[PDB]
Amino acid sequence: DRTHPIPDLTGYITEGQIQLSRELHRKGIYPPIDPLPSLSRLMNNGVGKGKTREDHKQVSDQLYSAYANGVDIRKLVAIIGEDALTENDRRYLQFADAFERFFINQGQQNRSIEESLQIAWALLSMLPQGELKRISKDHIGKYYGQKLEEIW
Amino acid sequence: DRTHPIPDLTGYITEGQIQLSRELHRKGIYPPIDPLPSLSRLMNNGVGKGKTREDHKQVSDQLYSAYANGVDIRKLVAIIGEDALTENDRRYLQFADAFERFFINQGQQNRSIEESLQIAWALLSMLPQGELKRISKDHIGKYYGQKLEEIWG
Amino acid sequence: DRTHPIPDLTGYITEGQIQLSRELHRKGIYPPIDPLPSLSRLMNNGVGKGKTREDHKQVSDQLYSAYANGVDIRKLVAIIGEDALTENDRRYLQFADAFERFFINQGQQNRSIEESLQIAWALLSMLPQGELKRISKDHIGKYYGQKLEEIWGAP
Amino acid sequence: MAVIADPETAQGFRLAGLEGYGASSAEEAQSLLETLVERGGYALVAVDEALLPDPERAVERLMRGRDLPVLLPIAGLKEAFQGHDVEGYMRELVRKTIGFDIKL
Amino acid sequence: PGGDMSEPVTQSTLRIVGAFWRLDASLAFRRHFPAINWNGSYSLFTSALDPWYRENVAEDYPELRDAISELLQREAGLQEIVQLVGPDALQDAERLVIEVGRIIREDFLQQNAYHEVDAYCSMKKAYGIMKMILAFYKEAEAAIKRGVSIDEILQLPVLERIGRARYVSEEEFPAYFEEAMKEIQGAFKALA
Amino acid sequence: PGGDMSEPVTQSTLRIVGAFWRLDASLAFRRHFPAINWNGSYSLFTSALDPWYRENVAEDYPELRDAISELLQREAGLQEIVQLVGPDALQDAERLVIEVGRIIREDFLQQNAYHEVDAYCSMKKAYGIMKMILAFYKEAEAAIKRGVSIDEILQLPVLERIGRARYVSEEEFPAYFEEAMKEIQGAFKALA
Amino acid sequence: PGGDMSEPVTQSTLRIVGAFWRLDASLAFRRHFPAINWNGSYSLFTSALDPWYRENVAEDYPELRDAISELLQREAGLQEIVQLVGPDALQDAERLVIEVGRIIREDFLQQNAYHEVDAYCSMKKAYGIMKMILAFYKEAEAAIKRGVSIDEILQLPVLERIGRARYVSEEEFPAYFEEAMKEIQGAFKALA
Amino acid sequence: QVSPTRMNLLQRRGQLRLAQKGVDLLKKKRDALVAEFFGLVREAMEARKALDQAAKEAYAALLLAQAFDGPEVVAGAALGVPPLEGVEAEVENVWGSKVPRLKATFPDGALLSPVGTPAYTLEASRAFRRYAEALIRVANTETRLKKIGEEIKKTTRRVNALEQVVIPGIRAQIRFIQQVLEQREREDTFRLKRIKGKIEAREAEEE
Repeated sequence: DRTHPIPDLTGYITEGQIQLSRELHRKGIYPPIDPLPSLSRLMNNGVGKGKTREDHKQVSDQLYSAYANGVDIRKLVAIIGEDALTENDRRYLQFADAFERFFINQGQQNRSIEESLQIAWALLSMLPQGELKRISKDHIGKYYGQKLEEIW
Repeated sequence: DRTHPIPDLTGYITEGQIQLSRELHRKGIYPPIDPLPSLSRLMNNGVGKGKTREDHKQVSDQLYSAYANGVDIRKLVAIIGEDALTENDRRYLQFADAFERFFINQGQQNRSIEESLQIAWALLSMLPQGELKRISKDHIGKYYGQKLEEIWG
Repeated sequence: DRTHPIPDLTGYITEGQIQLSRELHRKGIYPPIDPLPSLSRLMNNGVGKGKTREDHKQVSDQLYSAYANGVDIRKLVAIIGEDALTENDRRYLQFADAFERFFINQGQQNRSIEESLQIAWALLSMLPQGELKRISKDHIGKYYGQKLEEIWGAP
Repeated sequence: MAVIADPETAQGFRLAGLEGYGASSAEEAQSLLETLVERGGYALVAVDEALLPDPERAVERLMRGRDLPVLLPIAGLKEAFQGHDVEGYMRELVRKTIGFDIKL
Repeated sequence: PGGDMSEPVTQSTLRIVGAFWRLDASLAFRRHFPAINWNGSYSLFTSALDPWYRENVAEDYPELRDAISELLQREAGLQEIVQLVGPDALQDAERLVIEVGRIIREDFLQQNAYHEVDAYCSMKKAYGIMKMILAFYKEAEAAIKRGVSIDEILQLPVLERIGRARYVSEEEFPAYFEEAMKEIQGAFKALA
Repeated sequence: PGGDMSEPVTQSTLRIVGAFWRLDASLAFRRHFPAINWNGSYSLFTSALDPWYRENVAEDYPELRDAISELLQREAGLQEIVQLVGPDALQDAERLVIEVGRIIREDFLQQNAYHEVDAYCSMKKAYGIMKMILAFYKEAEAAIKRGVSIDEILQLPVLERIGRARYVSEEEFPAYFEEAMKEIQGAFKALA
Repeated sequence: PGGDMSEPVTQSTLRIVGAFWRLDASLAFRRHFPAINWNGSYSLFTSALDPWYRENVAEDYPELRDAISELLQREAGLQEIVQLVGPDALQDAERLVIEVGRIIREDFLQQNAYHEVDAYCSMKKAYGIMKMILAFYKEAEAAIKRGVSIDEILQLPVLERIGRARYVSEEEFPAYFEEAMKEIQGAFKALA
Repeated sequence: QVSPTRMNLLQRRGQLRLAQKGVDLLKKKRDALVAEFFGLVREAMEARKALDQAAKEAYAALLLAQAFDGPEVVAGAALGVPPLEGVEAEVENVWGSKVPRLKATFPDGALLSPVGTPAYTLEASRAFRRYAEALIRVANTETRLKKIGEEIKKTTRRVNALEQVVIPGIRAQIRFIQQVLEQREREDTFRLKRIKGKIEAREAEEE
C-alpha cells in the first residue's frame, strides 16, 4: 500500500513514482510495471521536438488511454457475460493483451527509444485511425502501420 | 462521529441532542436533521394531552418506527436490487423519501405544531392500519386519511 | 476473541484447548462444547491399543469430519429446501441433529470411555457403510450397526 | 401458439389447429416477429433456424420483462435429412448459458 | 466512555457480576425500548430460580423460557443468511422462524415505561404471553409442514390479539388469555 | 499522510476555512486532472456570490449550476447499482444520466493546465459549456420518449462538438457557442 | 501465534532469508507427505545454482525443472473448472494436464520418510523420475494429437513403472531408468 | 466512515467471518445448481432428439399428404379447423422465481368429420399434434434450463464480486483500525515513561 510512512513520505518529496505490480509478476511478465498508478511528474520538458523523437508525448498519452480503457473493460467483462460487446471493445481487449505481452514483457534487453517507439506504433496499428484521438494527423500519416510479428 | 470525547461527554452531561447529518445535507435538505441519533430526553414532560395534543407521543413513536424501517430497508434494496421487494416494502421505501422531502425538508418557514402534526399524519396515511401498531384506535380513527395534496398545494 | 493476550499467550504455551460455544448453551446443551474449534495437540499419543481401544483415533476423526460437514448442510438447507438435497446430505443433517443432543448434550450423566464410544458408534451407524471412509474395515465389521434406542447411554 | 417458419410448413400447423406464418426472409421475418410479439399469439413462438439463428432479438429489444413469447429455435423441412447437429446445438446452449465451453 | 464495552470498568464489573444487561444503541435509535441487546446479555441465576418458578409461576415455566431462548437463538442464527441473501429465497419454516422472532421482539420483549398498563408486568402475565406465542408457533409450524402458504399466516387476525396482549390489564388478563388461546386454536382449525 | 482526512492538522484547519477542496487518489490514477472530489468537497460562499453571478455572468446561472450539480449527484447515486448489474438493466434514462454525467466529467470537470488555451477559463466559457450540456440532456431526454434508441443518441457528430469545446479561445467561443447551439437544436429535429 | 504471515517477525525473516518452504496442514490432512505447499513456497537460489546442475546432473536440468514447474502452474491454474465440474468433463488436453499433475503429486513430490529407500533421493534419481514423467506427458500429448481417446492412456501398464520409480535403490536406478524409458516409447508407438 | 475503537474492530472481524462463511455457503449453492443444470441438460437433449424424430415423421406425412391429395383441399381442411384456443402457462416457483410451464387443451373427441373425404388429413393431424406436443415439451424444458443457467451465472458473479470487493475492503478497515489502536497505545506508553521520569525528579530535588 501507498499509505505506509515510507512510501507516502517518499511520494511527498520525489518527482513521480513507478509502481511494480504484483499481478503482472504472477503471469511471469518481466519487468512488471503497470503504467496506470505510475507517472513521471516531470517529462513534459524532456520529450518532444529535438530531445527525443517528435511524436513522444502524444504516443505515450495514447498508449496510456488505450491500455487504461482495455484494462477497465477487462474488469467490466470479467463479471458480466463475455458476449454483449461491440468490436472496438474487443480490439481494446486485444490491445491490452498484446500491450502487456510485448511492450511491457521485454525480458532483459536494451531496447532503444526508436525501437520501443516502433513497438508502440506496432501496437497502435491494432486500432483504427479514428480511435487514436490524441495523435495528430501528421504522425498518423508518417507512422501507423508495421508488423509486430516482424519487429518483436 | 459520536465516539469522540467532546461530543460523547457532552451527551453524557446534557439531556438530548439534535444531530445533523452530512448524508442529508448533500441531498439538498435544510435543516439536515436525521431523527434517529437525535433525541430529546424529557420530551415526555412537555407533550401529551392538555399540553399540546393527545396524539403526539404515539405519532412520534410511529414516525420513528416507520422511518427506521425505511432506513434499514434501503440497505436490503442496495444488496438485492430494486425489483425484488414485496409490497409494504416499497411503501416503507416511499415513506422514507416522502419523509425526507416533506417533513424534514422545509425552508426558512415557521410551522406551528398543528401544521407539523398534520404533515406527520399525511405521511402516516401512506401506510395502512396494522402497520401503525403504536398509535391507538381513537387517534387513528379521527386523524387518518389525508394525503400530501391537502397539507399544501 | 482469540487474539486477546491472555488466551493468545495461553494457547501459545499449552497443548490445545477445548472451547465452550455460546450457541450451544443458548440452544440448551450441557456441557456446551463444540468440538470444531477444540483441539487436543497431545491426543494421539495417549490413545490406541493398550491405552483405550484400537478404534479411538479413527472414531474421533470420522465424527469430526461427519459433524463438520453436517453443520454446513444444516446451514445450506435454509436456502435450498429439505427435499432438494441428496440422500447423503439428509443423512449428515440427521447425524448433526442427533449428535448435538445425544453426544454433546450429556447433562450430568457419568460416561466411561466404553459408553462414550458406544454412543459414538451408535451415531456413526446412521451414516451408511462406505461413507465411513476414515475407519478401517475391521472396526467397521466389528462395531457398525447399533440402535440408539437400545443402548440407553442416551435414550 | 404461433410460428414463423416457412410459407409451406404453416399449412400443416393450421391443419393441427394452430396459428402459423411464413416469410423465408430474415429481416422481414424479424419485422413479422416484432408485430407477432405485439399481437401475442398465446405466449409461444417457434422461429425457423436458417431464418433467424437467434429468436431472442425482438424480445430483448422490446420486452425485457416476464418472457411472454416463449421463443423456440425451430428447424425446417429442408434440413430434415440430417437434423443439423442437435448435440452441437446443445454445446452452444451450454456455452451460451453458463459461459463455459465444455464437452464430455 | 467510547460506547465500547471493552473498558477497565466494564470488563471488571463484567467479571465480578452475575446478571449482565447490555444496552445497545441500535435498538435505541429506533425507539424500541428497553434496548436490551439479547446477544450480549446473560444471567447466571437461571438454574437457582428454577424451583421457585415451578412453585410460584407455573410448572412448565422454565421449559417455555428455554424454548423462547432457543427460538431467539435460531433467529440470530438465520440472521446471517437473511442479511446476505435476503428475506426471500428462504424456505417457509425458516421464514416462519424469522417472523415469530419479529413478533417476540415486538410483543413480548418491547415495553414502554409510560403507558398506564404495561409498565409493570407480573410473571403470570408474561407466562401467558409466552404460552400464546409458543402455541401460535407450534400450530403454525405444524400447519405449514403439511402445506399452507406463508404470508396467509402473517395476515391472520389473531396477531392483533397477540400484539395487544401486552396492553390489557392484569385484572382481566385470564378472561383475555382464554379467549385469545381459543381464538388461536379456532383460527388454525378453520385455517386449512 | 495516508489520505485519511481525520488528521489533527486537517480537522483543525477544517473547522475554520470557508471552502474545502478535497483531492483524491483514486481519481488521479486515471490521470483525471484536476483531481478535486466533486462529491465530498464543499463551499460556503455559494449563497453570497449569487447577486454577482446574476449581474456578471448570466441571469439563470445559479439554476444551471444546480442542474449540473444534481446531475452529478444522480449519476453518483446511480453508479453503484451500475457496478452491481452492469449497463444492461438500466432502464433508458438511467443510461442517459450516465452518458451526460460522463460528458460532464470529461468536458466540464476536466482541465489540462498544460494546454495553451485550456489552462484559463472565464465564467462565460464555463457557462457556455454548461448550456451546451444541459441543452443536450434536455433535448435528448425529450427525444428519447418519441421512440429513439439510446444507442443512436450517442453517435451524433455534435457530441464531439461538445467534447472539444474546452479547446477554443476566449474570442472564438461565442461564435462557436451559438453555432453549436444551432447544431444541438438541429441534430434532434432530423432524429427518428 | 495467529497463523498469519504478517507479523513483524515473519516479515523481517522473509526479507532476510533466501528460501521459504511453506508447510501447510491441509496437505498432511490430505496425506501428502512432506506437506510443502508449492504454490506459496519460493527459492531465490535457482538462478545462482545453475552451473552446478549443468555439470553434475545434466546440461538440460533447469529446462525440465521449469517444465515441471510449468505443469504444476497450469494444474492449479485450471483447478477452478475441475472444482466447478469434475475431471471427467474437461476437454482432452486439460484432463491430460490434471492427470499428469496428479502423477507429479502422487509420485514425485510425495515421499515417505519412514521408508527404506524412499527416504533419500539424490539428483540422478530425481532427474530420472523427472524425465520419465515429462517424457510420458509430451508423448501422450502427441497420442492425443493422433486422436486416441483419453481412456486408454490412463489405464496402461507402464504407469506402474512410473509409480514404483521412486521405490528403487540408486544402485539399480541405472538398470531401471533405461528400461522404463524404452517401455514408454514402445507402449506409445504400439498405440494407434 | 468508521469509528476507531476496540469494539468496532471486533465487529469488523465478526462480519469478516460472516463474509468468509457466505463465500462457502454460496459456493455450495452453486455446486447444487451445477448438478441440477447437468441433470436438466441431458433431458433437454433427449427432448430435442424426440423433437427431431417427430419433425422428420410429421414432415414425411405432410409431404405425402398434400402430394397425393390436393394442396387446395388440405388448405381448406386447415382453414376449417378452429385455432384450438386455451393453451396457457402457469407457475413453477423454482428458487423463488416463477417460470411459466406451458400446456394446451387439444380436444380429441370432436374431430371435424373423422370420416374425412381426405384420407390423409387425419394422419397429418395426428402427426402435427405429436409435433406440437414435442414443441411444448422442448419449450418448458428449455425455459427451465435457461433460468437455471442465468441463476448459476448470477450466483457466480455474486461470489466473485463479494470476494474481490468486500473481502479486501473489510481487511483494509481492520488493518487501519489496528494501526490507529497501536498508535494510541504507543502514545500511552510514552506518557508513562515521561511521568516516571517526573516521579524520579522529586527525589533528586529532595536531595
